[PDB]
Amino acid sequence: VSEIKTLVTFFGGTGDLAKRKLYPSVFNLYKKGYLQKHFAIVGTARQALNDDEFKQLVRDSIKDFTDDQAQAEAFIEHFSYRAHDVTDAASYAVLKEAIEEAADKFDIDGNRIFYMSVAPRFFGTIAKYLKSEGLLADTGYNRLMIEKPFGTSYDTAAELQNDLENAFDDNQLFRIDHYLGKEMVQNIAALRFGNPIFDAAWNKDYIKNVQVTLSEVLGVEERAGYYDTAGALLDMIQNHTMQIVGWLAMEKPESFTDKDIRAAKNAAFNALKIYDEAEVNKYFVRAQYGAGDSADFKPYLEELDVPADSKNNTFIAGELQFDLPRWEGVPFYVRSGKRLAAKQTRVDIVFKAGTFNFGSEQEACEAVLSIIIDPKGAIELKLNAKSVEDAFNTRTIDLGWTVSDEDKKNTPEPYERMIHDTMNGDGSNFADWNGVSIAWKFVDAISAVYTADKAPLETYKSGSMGPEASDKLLAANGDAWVFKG
Amino acid sequence: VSEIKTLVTFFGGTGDLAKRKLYPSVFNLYKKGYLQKHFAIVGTARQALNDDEFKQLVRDSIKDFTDDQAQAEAFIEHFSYRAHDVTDAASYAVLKEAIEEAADKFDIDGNRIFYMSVAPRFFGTIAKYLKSEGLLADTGYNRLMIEKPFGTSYDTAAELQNDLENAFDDNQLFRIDHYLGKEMVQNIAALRFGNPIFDAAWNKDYIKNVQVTLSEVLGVEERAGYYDTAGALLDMIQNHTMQIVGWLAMEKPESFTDKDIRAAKNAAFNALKIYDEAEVNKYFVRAQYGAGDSADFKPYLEELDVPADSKNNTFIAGELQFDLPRWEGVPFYVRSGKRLAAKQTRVDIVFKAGTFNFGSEQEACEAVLSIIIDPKGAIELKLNAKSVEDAFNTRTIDLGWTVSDEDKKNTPEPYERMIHDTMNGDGSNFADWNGVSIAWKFVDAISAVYTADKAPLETYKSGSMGPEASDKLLAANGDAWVFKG
Ligand SMILES: O=P(O)(O)OC[C@H]1O[C@@H](O)[C@H](O)[C@@H](O)[C@@H]1O
Ligand SMILES: O=P(O)(O)OC[C@H]1O[C@@H](O)[C@H](O)[C@@H](O)[C@@H]1O
Ligand SMILES: [Ca+2]
Ligand SMILES: [Ca+2]
Repeated sequence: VSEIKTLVTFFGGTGDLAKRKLYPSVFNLYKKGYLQKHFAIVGTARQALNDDEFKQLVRDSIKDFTDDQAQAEAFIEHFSYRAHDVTDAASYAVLKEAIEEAADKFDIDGNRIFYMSVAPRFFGTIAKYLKSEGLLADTGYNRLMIEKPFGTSYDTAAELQNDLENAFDDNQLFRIDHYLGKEMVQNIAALRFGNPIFDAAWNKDYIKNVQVTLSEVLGVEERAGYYDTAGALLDMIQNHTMQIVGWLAMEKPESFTDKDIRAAKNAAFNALKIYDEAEVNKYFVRAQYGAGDSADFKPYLEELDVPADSKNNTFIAGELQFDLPRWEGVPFYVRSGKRLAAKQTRVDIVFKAGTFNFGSEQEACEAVLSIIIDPKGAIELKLNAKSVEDAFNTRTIDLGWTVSDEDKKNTPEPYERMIHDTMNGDGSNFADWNGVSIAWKFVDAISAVYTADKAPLETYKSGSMGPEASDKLLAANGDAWVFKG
Repeated sequence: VSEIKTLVTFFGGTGDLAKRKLYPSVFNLYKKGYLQKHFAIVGTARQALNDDEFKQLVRDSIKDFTDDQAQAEAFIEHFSYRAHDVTDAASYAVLKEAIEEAADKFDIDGNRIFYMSVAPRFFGTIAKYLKSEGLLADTGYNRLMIEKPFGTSYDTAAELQNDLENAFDDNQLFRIDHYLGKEMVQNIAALRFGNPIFDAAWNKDYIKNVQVTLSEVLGVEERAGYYDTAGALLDMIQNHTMQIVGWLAMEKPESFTDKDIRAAKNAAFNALKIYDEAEVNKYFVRAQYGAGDSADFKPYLEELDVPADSKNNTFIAGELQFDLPRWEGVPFYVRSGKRLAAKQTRVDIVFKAGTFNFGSEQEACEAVLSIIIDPKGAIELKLNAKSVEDAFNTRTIDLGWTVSDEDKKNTPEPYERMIHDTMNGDGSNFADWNGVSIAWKFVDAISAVYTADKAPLETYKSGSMGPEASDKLLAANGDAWVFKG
């Protein structure tokens, strides 16, 4: 294929994410013939390590991904390490050395990507010294990959944006969101724009409501310390859920270039309504899991590191409103929580019921287009047909499709897609500042209420699909969650 | 259920159709609790038979449909026979007797259905004497069920219509067409009108072309004598194919009453264009099967009773044009032939390809909605999605649905539907005069050409899906048959 000439620097190169997801993803791009001669990977962290010692760390990361050892050993020759304190300007000179040493050794003309798998407080500092200490390439491109999370509130997000803006341009900033890097999610645009019958129907005159579901069957497990302060609201809703909503709510672009794609998404984001105390209580529902029917499924308050008086949300559900001609009055429902009935990430477009009177007892019901993203990709379409009865009557049938095994292990995991796309300069599957600022303003209004506790905290049994309020929320507009479990 | 009080008279009550399809169908309506006390079945034909002897004929017809013998014996008590010459006015008095004897015995107030399973030349005569010899009920309803065929040309059809019009009103005349009585065919209206996304797309701005396919894998087998003069044109195209096209081409009705349904269909029929010699050659293709790759699959000219110089068509394919705003320029392709690749009766709505440029190598292709009627009902929908590749690209996926076993043997066979519908006065699944006259005018223009041999007779190997001209026909408008075999 066309060789990808690039140099990647991994900050936090000894961390678990680097070992478990980053290196294997890079290794695959080598296996697929993208990365060949002209490429180098410089790892960096606070721990001391020999170039010999680092290579073994990488050798371990890809052990399970290795078929031909000679192939692995060849890939590993492109790796170098350097111990480094990110808060020390003088220490960056050592890092610049390793980077330029690599650029010479493999003959790479610029094209540098800086990945930051470090704690969120080091983001601004690092970005600053890459520019001032001369690490940015004078030729080719310079791109920065910012890990999750990009702020914890609009204010902190804006600060980060400002710090980063001091060394890079917005189009060089690649904010990570693994959900946006999921193959099935990228099908949304193809299904809509690729088929006129759906394209011309993606509006208020055809849709009754839209549903986004990021259901998890796991509890807090071990990340309770950090989670208790974030909750489902900032952990799944603010980031993953809002960005999926962006692909669904967006206007029709003028082209499929990332520039127009974002213009189309931002048009919708700029129309999203921000709620006040009263609206939050009416449109949103927060809850936390209690014990299920199994003693093994203990309540949230009994999890390790969780404070006994915690009013944190392990589940969130609510209605979104877009003040756009296209979505005038159409409800966008979203939900995400832990200890639910099943692991599932899906989108459900509920079309309006037809008004053609068939004279029958059972008249036409609402059609549904479902796009299952996790655990396994699948596309279903519920349509109205005739019942197998004597007197003419209608019923709903489900047409379905599921990814083949050929499709499955041939599909690129999110981290590979993101790294690959950054190397190609394609920001199509990445969130931009405008999208992130709006999502933060949306979530902040809600959090303020919760923080002040001017809204109730519901409860639900571990194993259900949420509290009953979640159902009542939709019933008010005459709707119901498609996925029941 | 609500009891159906009716009296049915079967002309040709000793024939094969009566034994194989008519009586079992009636028996089912008894089994389903529709026919109870107030109903009688008077058989009639030219052969002499005791009421005892006739009952055994019926006892045989339903043998394979009998579970509880006591149930069968109870059904059989409603049957009576009378030998009768249909060309003898004086003989009708004997028939009137049996009918009134039955009306008294089971207490039936009129509601008479007269079924004619006799040779087409007796149709007019019979109808005449039912009125003049006083067999029509003075109360309730009087309906006549005319078997296939209703004429062999427009002229002969019109004559039949005139003769029948002398004793009945058009709405009392139920013309038989078992294809229109097929469960899946009746789904067409539900899929279209029942789902707005399809309803608003059933026009020229969305559809590229429509395909109707009545494929048969059998050859002439034994009915070669009658077939050699009819061909696929009058055997499958004129009747079955045109009526399925009627459900597809029809306008949106003002209600689902049979009156409006027909008004909607007739609106399309009245717009169907009739071809001249030149147009027939361009838009239609006729052919007859030769030997396949198997010696066992002998050519048409080697079939029993087929003349060695026969220029008869065992296969027909062509393009239909409707001069209606709704279908302006949209081609309706139809095909039917013997000795083809597989037994199949389906409809394929080919939607236009989208023009949204994805920047990809493979741009959006045309979506397809397929409704499989025979051998087993199924609904498929080909949509555009994203390919499992690295660079963004589209591909076509097939979403499918198939009738369950629960649905299958629970579904009413065509003859049961037709008889039942006639008892209910529902002409929705029946062709009317306007539809039949147009189909005849359409086919006559074509036959005139063939009869004069001013068009070529193609050939095809037994087992293919037709001659190559069939493909070229669609290629001209940039189309292709969806079903390949
Ligand atoms: O479906 P996936 O990719 O496992 O995503 C779920 C995970 O998404 C991550 O973003 C959250 O931090 C985790 O808490 C969560 O479990
Ligand atoms: O699909 P079906 O109902 O068997 O229909 C096919 C038959 O239809 C009948 O109308 C024709 O006279 C037969 O020649 C033909 O074989
Ligand atoms: Ca409301
Ligand atoms: Ca043409």
